Formats: sequence, C-alpha cells, structure tokens
Amino acid sequence: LSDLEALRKKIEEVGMPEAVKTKALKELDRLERMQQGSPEATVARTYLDWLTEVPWSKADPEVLDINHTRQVLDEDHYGLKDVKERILEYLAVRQLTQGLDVRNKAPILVLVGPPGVGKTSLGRSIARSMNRKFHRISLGGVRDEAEIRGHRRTYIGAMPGKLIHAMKQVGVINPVILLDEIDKMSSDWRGDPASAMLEVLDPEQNNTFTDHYLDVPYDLSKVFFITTANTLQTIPRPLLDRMEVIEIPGYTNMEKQAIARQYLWPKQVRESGMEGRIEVTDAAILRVISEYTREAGVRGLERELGKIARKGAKFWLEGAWEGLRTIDASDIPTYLGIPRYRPDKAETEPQVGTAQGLAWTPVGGTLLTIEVAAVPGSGKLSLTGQLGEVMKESAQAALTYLRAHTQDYGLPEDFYNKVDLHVHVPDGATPKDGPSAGITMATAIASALSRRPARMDIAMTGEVSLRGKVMPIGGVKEKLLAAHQAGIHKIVLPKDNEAQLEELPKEVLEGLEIKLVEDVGEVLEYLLLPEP
Amino acid sequence: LSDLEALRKKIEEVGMPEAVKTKALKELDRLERMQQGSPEATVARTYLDWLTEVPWSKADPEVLDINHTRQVLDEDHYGLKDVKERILEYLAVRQLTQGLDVRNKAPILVLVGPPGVGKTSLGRSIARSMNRKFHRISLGGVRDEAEIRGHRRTYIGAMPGKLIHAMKQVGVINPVILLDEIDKMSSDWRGDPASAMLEVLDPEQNNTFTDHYLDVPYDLSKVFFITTANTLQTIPRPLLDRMEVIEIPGYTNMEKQAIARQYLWPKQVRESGMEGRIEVTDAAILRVISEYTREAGVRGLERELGKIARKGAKFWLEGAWEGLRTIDASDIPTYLGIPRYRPDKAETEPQVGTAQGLAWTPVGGTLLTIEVAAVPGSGKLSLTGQLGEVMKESAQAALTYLRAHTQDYGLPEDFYNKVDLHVHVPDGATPKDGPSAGITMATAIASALSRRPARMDIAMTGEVSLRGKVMPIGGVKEKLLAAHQAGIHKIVLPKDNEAQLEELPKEVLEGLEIKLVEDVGEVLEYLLLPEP
Amino acid sequence: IPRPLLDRMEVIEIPGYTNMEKQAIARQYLWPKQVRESGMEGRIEVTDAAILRVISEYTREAGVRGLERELGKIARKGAKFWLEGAWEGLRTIDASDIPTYLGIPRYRPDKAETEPQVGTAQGLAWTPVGGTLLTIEVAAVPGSGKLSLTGQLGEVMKE
Ligand SMILES: Nc1ncnc2c1ncn2[C@@H]1O[C@H](COP(=O)(O)OP(=O)(O)O)[C@@H](O)[C@H]1O
Ligand SMILES: Nc1ncnc2c1ncn2[C@@H]1O[C@H](COP(=O)(O)OP(=O)(O)O)[C@@H](O)[C@H]1O
Repeated sequence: LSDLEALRKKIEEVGMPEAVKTKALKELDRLERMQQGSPEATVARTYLDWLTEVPWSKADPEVLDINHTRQVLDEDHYGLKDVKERILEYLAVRQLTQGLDVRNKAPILVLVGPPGVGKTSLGRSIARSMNRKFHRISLGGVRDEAEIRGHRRTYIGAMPGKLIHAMKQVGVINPVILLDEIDKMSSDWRGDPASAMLEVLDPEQNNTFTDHYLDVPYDLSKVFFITTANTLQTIPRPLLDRMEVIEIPGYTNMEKQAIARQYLWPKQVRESGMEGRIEVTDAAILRVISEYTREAGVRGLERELGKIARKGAKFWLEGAWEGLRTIDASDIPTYLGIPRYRPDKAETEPQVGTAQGLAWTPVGGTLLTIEVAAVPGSGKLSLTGQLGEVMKESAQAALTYLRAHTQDYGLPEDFYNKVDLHVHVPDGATPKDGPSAGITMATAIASALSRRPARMDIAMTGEVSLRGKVMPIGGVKEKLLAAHQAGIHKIVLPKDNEAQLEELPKEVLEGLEIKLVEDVGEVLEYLLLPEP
Repeated sequence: LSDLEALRKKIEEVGMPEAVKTKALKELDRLERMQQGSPEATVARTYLDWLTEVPWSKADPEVLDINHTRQVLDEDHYGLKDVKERILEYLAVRQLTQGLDVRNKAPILVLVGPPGVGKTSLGRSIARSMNRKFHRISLGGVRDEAEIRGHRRTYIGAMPGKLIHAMKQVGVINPVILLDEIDKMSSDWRGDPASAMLEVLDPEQNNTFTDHYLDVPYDLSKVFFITTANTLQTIPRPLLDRMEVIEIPGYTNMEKQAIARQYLWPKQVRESGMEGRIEVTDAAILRVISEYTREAGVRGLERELGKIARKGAKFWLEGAWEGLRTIDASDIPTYLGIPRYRPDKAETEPQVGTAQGLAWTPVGGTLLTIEVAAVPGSGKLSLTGQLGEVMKESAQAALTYLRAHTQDYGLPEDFYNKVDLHVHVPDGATPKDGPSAGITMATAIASALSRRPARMDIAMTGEVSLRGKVMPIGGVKEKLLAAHQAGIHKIVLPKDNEAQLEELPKEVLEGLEIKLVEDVGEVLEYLLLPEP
Repeated sequence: IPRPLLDRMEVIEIPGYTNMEKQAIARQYLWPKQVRESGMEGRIEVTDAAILRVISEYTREAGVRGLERELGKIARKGAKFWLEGAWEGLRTIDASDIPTYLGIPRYRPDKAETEPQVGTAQGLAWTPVGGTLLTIEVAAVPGSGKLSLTGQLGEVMKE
C-alpha cells in the first residue's frame, strides 16, 4: 500500500526472469486500491511479495573434491567403510550429478534403509563436504500436489507448496535437498504428487516445473535431490526413472558397540557439557545394545545413552566427589531402570505352535514371531493385518505341503475339514515381492497342527514352493543382521542364498549357526522336539 | 508535534539489535503521512510502539542449584512420586549446559498428563524456583500460523501472534513460557501452524523463528520453554525431536486426601474468607473424593471444596453458632446434595455380560465399560465405538482363545458361526492406540457367551495373543492409576509386567491389591462369580 | 463458551419456568406491568383460565418474553375496547373471548390429544434456545438390513 512504489523498484534489483516480470505486471496494474475491506487486494499483495520472497539468482561453491568427500565420509562416521566405496565410485566419477546437464542416465541417488541408520547423517556429511546448503523436508502424510506444489491462489490464505516453501528457507537457488520420509505420496487426493516429483525427477524438466501459487516454470537446473527410502518393500513405479539404488543394511553388534564407543557416546557426553567425568565399560554398552534397544539402527541407542548421561549428570549435581566414575554392567539398571529386554532368547521355554521369523518392515530387518492355534471348525483359515496375498499364497503352499505329508509327521489325517486355523502376522501389508518369511508361517502351521511343542531359539526366512522347496529371497543379509542384534544364533536359510552368505561380514559368520536347506521337512525336523 | 519527539526519545531509551534499531528509526522517518485517514503514518506508529514495548535484553536471575528446586518441589507441592526425579534431571542438565552448548540441544519437557493433575502448578513452582516470570499461552484452538507468527504489516487490522503478545506482557525476554494443550491443534483453515511451533520451539531456530507483523525475526535464544500437552499420539511427528516427555499420571485417593488436607482445602478456606472457622474431618474429605469426583487429578476437588466453603459461608453468615464448625461423612449431602458416585464399588452386583477394564484416556485415566450383546444370529463380530481393526483384532484373538476353551467355560460347542456378537467399546482408541485392554474384552466375551456374571470391582488391563498367553502391556502405571480412580481394589495384571510392577511407588502399591496372571484361563477364574 | 473464558466461571443454571409458575408470575407482576404499560389502570379483569390459555396456546418459549408480547397484545386490544367508551368498570376476560383479543390458538391445549401414531417417539432435550421435544421418527422398509441416520446428528445416535 505504502511501499509498493519501492516494491516496484525492488523487483528488478534482484535478477528475475521476464515471464515472471510479465505476470508481475499483470498483477501490478491491479494496485492503487484499498486493502482492508478487500481480501482480494490482500492476497494480491501477498502474491506480489512472494514474487520477491522466492529465491532468485544465487549460487553455491563448485567444490567436489574426491579426497575431501572421502575424508568427510570416513573420519566423521566410524561406520560404513563399505558403502563409502559405493558413494565414492558413484559421485567422484559422477560429474553429471549437477553442473553438467545432458539427456542421459543421471540417477537421483536414492537412499534406502531403516530409520535408525545414518543415511540422513550421510546427507548432512555430503552436504557439508560439497558446501551446498542442506535442508531435509518431511513428506509423510502428503498425498496432494497442492500440498507439494502451490495452493491455487484465489483468496486470502493461499501459500506455495512445501517444496518452494522449503527452498525459501535457504539462501541459495542451487541447493542439495534431502527429501525426508519420501514414502507416502499416494494419488488419492487432488491428483498425483508423484507426477510433480516426476517433473522434478529429471535434471532438466524440473527447470520447467510450474507452481500453482506462482505460474512460471521455476529454475531447477543445478539442484540435486536425494530421497530417503525408509521402506524396503515397494517403490513408486513412475519414479523408476533415473535410479541407482543405494541401500544401508542393519548394523552388527560389533559395529554398534564400536560406533557407540567412538562417535556417539562422546557427543552424548558433550551435549551434557561434561569433560569426561563419566566413563562406560565396553560390556556396559553391550548390555545397553542387547537389553535396551530392539531396533535396526542407533536411533534408540542414542536416546538411551542420552538417558545414561543425564542420570550421571543429575547424580553429579548431588555433590562434587567424582574425579571419574566408570559405569559397568553391574549398576546399569540404576541408570535406566529395569532392563527392558532379555539378553537373548535362550530362556524362551519353547512354545507349542508359535514360531519366530524375520519379516520385511519399513524399519528394515526385524525379528518377529508368528502365532497359530488349532481351533475346531471346518478347516477354514484366517489371517491378521489385512495381509498382502503373497503371505496368503505362502500359507496355501504350506498347507499343500502339509496335506501330502500328514503321516510323515503325525499330522491329523483331515485337518482341512474339521479344524480351523487363525494365523497372526505382525506385518500385514508386505509390499515386498513375495512372502518375506513364508517359511516361518509354514513351520508355525506344522507345529500347531502337530499338537507338539516348537523350539523358540531359531529364526528363518524365505519362501516355500508348492513342492516343498525353500525358495531364495533378497535382503537375507539384513535379516541375519537383525537376528544377530538380538543374538539369535541358529538361523535357517535357503540353500539358494549362498551368494548372500559370502558378502556377510566376518563379524556375523562366527557367532551364529547357519542352516542351508532346500526342503521344508528339514526345517520342521530341526526345530520340532518330537517328530510324531 | 512533540509526539514524534517523544517517540524518538522512547526509541532511543529502548535498546535493540542494530538492524532493528536502524529500520525502526527509518520507518519513524517514514512518518508525516495522513494520520486521520488510511494507515500510512498510524500503522507506523503502532509498529514503533510494538518495537518499543516488546522487551530486548531484559532477563531474570536464573537457577544455579538443584537444591532450591528440590525444596520448591518438596514444599508447596505434594512431591508427585516418580516425577520427583525427571524434572531435577533435566534442570541439572540445563544447569550444566550453560556454557553456550544449548543450540540444537536442550529439549523442552513436554508434560503429558490429564488437565486435572498438577501440570501448570509444576511450571509455576519451577518458575518460582529459578525466580523467573510465568505466562501461559493457550494453543488448544489455534489453526492459523498468523495466530503464532505475525501478519503482513501493511494495513490496520492484523496483529502479531500469541508469542509476541506473551513476550510483550512479560517484562523480560527469558520467561517460563508454558504452551497449553499443544497437541490438540488442527490444520483445517489456511496453512498449518505446526512449522511455526517447530521453528519457535527449537534452539538454533528460535533465533531463526520469523515474525510477520514485525518483518525482523525475533530471537528466543533464552526462553525456557515448557509445553503441557495431553496426548503423545496427536502432536505432529516433526514436533518430537528434542521433545522428551515428562509424563504426569493420575492420583491415588490416598494422595488426593493427603493433598486435600494440606493444600486444597485450606486454599478453599482462604478463598471463601473463612480462615480458621470451619474444619473438615478426613472422613468427609475421603467421602468427597470417593463419591463426587471421578477424574484423574484433583481439579474436581477444587470445585467440590469450593462449593463446601461457599455453603459454609452462607450457613455461617445467617448466624454463628460456635467458633469452629465441623462436618463428617454423615452430612456431606447437606452441603453437596445427592452423592453422584457410589462410595464403594463392591455394591455393583456384577452384571451379566458387560466387563469393565482400564484405559488412559487423554482427559484422565478411566474405565472402559466394554459391553457385549451375544445376540443369536449367523456368527459375526460387529464392533462399534469409532474404533479401528486393532480392537477387532483383539476381539478375534480373544474369540479364538475361547474357541480353544469352549467346554472349559460352558460355551457352545460352536459359536463363531452360530451367534452374532456386538461389542461396544467406549472409545478404546485412546493413547497407546491399539489393544492395551485385550483381556477386558476377552472376559467380556466369556461372561456374555457363558451367561455368567462378570464380577465387578475387579478392573483388569492386559493383552491377549493368538495362542493365549497374556503378553505384557506398556504403561503399567497409567492403567493402575485409572484402576484406583474408580475405587477398584482388585486388579488383574499380566505376570510379564510384575518386574515393571515392582518399580511403582508405594502410593499406588498399597492402596491396590494386584492378583498377577499369565494366562486367560486364570483371568476367567477370578471374574466369573459362579464356578461355570 | 470459550475455554479461556470458562475458568473462573461458576454456572448458575436457570432453565425455563413451569406452567403454574407461569400463571403465578403473570398474576403477580407481568399482568399489572403490561396493564400499566399500555395505559390502563384497573378497569380490566383477567381470569386465571385466560392466563393459562395464553400461556399454553400462544407461547412455547421458556419464560415470559412471549408472555410479555401476548399480554401487551391483550393490553392493546383492551385499549381498543375501553378507549371508545367506558362500557364496564371492570371487564373480565375468560378463556372464551381470548381469540377476540388475540389470534387463532397456534398451539394445542394438551398433547394427550395426539392420538398415538404408529412409528414415532417423543424425545427430550434442552436446546440452548429453550427446551423442546425431539419428535424422532423412523420407518421400516422391507430390504436387506442397513441403518441410515438422517438429521445430520452425530454418529452416537446411530450407535
Ligand atoms: N553408519 C553410521 N556411521 C556413523 N554414524 C552413524 C551411522 N548411522 C547412524 N549414525 C549416527 O546416528 C546419529 C543420528 O543421525 P541422523 O539419523 O542423521 O539424525 P536424525 O535422527 O535427526 O535424522 C548421528 O549422530 C550419527 O553419528
Ligand atoms: N501436587 C499436586 N497435584 C495436583 N494438583 C495440585 C497439586 N498441588 C496443588 N494442586 C492444585 O491443582 C490445581 C490444578 O493444577 P494444574 O492441573 O497444574 O493446572 P490446570 O488444572 O489449570 O491444568 C492447581 O490450581 C493447584 O493449585
């Protein structure tokens, strides 16, 4: 109203395109009118201000040193040392990540892994090395283009989408932006946000992306995007373009202990301001890993170590008497209350029909159990979790296997006409291709129908054939890592997954007991205590 | 005239950062426009006033010892059992982290608890401990970021958000800002104010928190924020980093009586100007708490004892009869009318099919009167109460268990496909969204389909799994507090939680009589009044 | 009422009056008030039957506001029928000549004459504009079995 004349000068002082200037002129002749009593004038001035608020004509340094990135991803993060090779061979070779634009294979370098892993920390580290401003943005709960693109501006209360809004929070026009929680954009509310990402997906088409608040193709030419794929089950098929998948698996107990001892506990002590007045034994950290965090990464362990540090700080505020205290495993419960988990599952006191499996979850590899009961009925079958049909088909295959071998393991002669079965699975959706732990359900059905107990110390995963074969499956290494974190030793694995076994770290191949199998009956006889 | 000179003197006396001072002086130089017309020299005057009365570089003495906070929590507060420690821990952390290491650190004590139980009193005592100012900010009905951030400062009719008002009323820049009821926000009208909370509420972004009525972002790098929500299942996920919860559970009736005698009833006596003129016997106090209030926390006691004080004021003021009155449990209805709630739950004459379990509702822990109609039909379980399939899944698991124990409880030989079931659960989707009261619905179904009275005054809480084992349930404190709210002495708890149970304070222990269980076959032994 | 304005509030509930209380308040203060309001000073007599007729046939709002309006109408028609001549020293209005001074009775005397209907029930509620019935009605069509709320009420009524 009063500064508009100055606003008239403020437009072209900072470099803006000329179509933007044309639409600003179209929205500019509408001035010289009262604002109050006219919300259209208010939203018009909001648009005029936004024409300047959005970033224009800035830059970031072009440093892409191979050795700098190597050191930044090496010394800061004691973990990795293997995926760092992959990101090196990708980026150091990749002069087409940005700066150079061609119509060829330029993948957006998706990051896949459980929430606990430091893929986001990898984003922080690579952004620090590249010296391009970092900003994540949440995408879960977003299913609308109007929630990602601008809100159509016709009345007061219109704002651009969180993409442009986030790019306003930074002071550059060529950033590297992590897209946190990019797993839940479903085309069910006002179009497909996947299409908005698709125009963004290309390194040159995003330069033509037009908002809805603003109506000009915005400049996305030298902007890199990296996406956090927390889910390891399914990917958006339209987003298949320009993919080279980068996956972060689970962590070994050795690696978790080392990372806790070297670059997480020191910073946790630092956040409390201590100079090292608290020390923790290695066995204490082992107990914290085992009996306090049943996760796939170090996210929960960070919180637990913070709890320990805060308890130590409060105890030290009771008086100045500590040159240094070492917190061994003896007094751990005095800082974290009751131990929240078992040291291992050797005290399970084997159940009857219950089995244990390795399921595919958005938190990556995870140990889970499957429960089945033989209730009288008409041989019907019930499931849990509104399951994907992959596990339903696995259950049907298990039933077919157990119908032809009723007399091989003392199963009832007709259990498909007189006894119904209720089956529970903690993870129901299973967008992962095929049943992740179908053989676990097969074992559970066999144990439940056998009217015999079943050992609970042994995890397994894979699929069953209609002929009783133990099918191969991907991600076996992650499930082995998850079982190792819980300490489950005897792991049953398909004979077809020897390739997955070779790449396992030597910290895994020693403390477990692998069991290569190709028939369901073998797995049945290696867990069921009595055969008849 | 002299008004501009006075404003110049005021802006000279008041200090602020250099950019703010320079731009305020420039907009002061931008005066002399039409005062008695459209806002061009008046909104500028309002801007200058806003910049002059919002405080800059004004603070309070801070905490330098946990001993003073120890005393302020011991006296003028009943102690609050396990929450004696957590606040002291956090304050120790804050005291030790005063060497300017709070940025991107120092979480803010989200205080989850029912409105009745002392939360704002905790904040008031804490503020008194450090000698800080106090000011609440109600955010239970906020839907606009402009109610938090400002608004475009170009016209008259738009004021800054609640935060700027609260900073203005407080004479210093680092008060104890208590954000009321933050969880119950919504995003229905324009925008989403969740990002406003994210920016204001995190250090290293509070100084980055932007204002809109004042174009200059204001710095909250010193405010000891504290936030009291009621539900952890509704706060936005981004508002969980640096958000450590200090949970405040309900109260036992013994604690209610002990605090009524000390802080509540004497406050009412001082309120109605009846100092040392009327007494109340502890029998009357326990009658009041057990018959007139059925809420977690002691806010109801405030109203009830205020009513008693007012009635005493009227009865005295129509003529004194002695110097110190008295009252017992036999004449409470003379002062509060009909006792709304039964003094004891042993006189409930157990009903036919309905069971009653425990739940931690956000308003306060209470009992779900889970009702079951075993209407004859074709066999189906329709579950009302605005609930997801998690309640339906717990229902199906319990139904499976009873199907495994048909003849063990007089149940029909087949009832999954013979009698339809209606299961009304009054909003079981409360915090801990999902089945945390599966055994309650299990015994409800057992009573309903066995035509045997589900014993009342035994309020249970637990989980039923497909096999039948009663697995542990999180939060074995809120459940017991809700158990003792309704004056229930008999409680059924999973055995796997007894290790947690031993950690509970003696106030919740002695007043309750726990009969630990590990199966459903033993739960149906307690609450079935007859043997069959 | 706003929650910020609900603290430090003590509620003093004043629901509507009762029919005999309505007669009593009309006889004690309302009727003399309106009689001196119009300009009449004691030459009109009104029987209690006429008062009850006014109350139960021309007012359904809780209280006396509608009664105030109806009694003002009575006073103004009395201004008619005394202004053109003092025919009588104290004119008496019974239940018979109440529509000569007012409109047609717009409400029934008693609800007992409702002649019970096949498929309707008479509810109760306190709508914050005044108490009222909830004449909830339902229907039974031969179909396949399904419930349909109608009236834009909450799902609790469907429950
Ligand atoms: N592979 C890894 N190597 C080193 N550190 C890791 C690794 N994975 C996780 N971390 C640690 O986990 C912590 C949390 O990182 P991050 O997940 O990026 O933060 P946020 O949880 O806020 O996204 C970091 O401090 C990082 O040191
Ligand atoms: N130990 C205590 N526990 C609960 N309430 C208390 C305690 N001590 C005092 N009170 C009183 O209970 C009232 C309710 O406190 P609180 O719940 O914090 O505020 P609000 O009810 O406004 O949320 C306070 O006014 C306080 O005077």
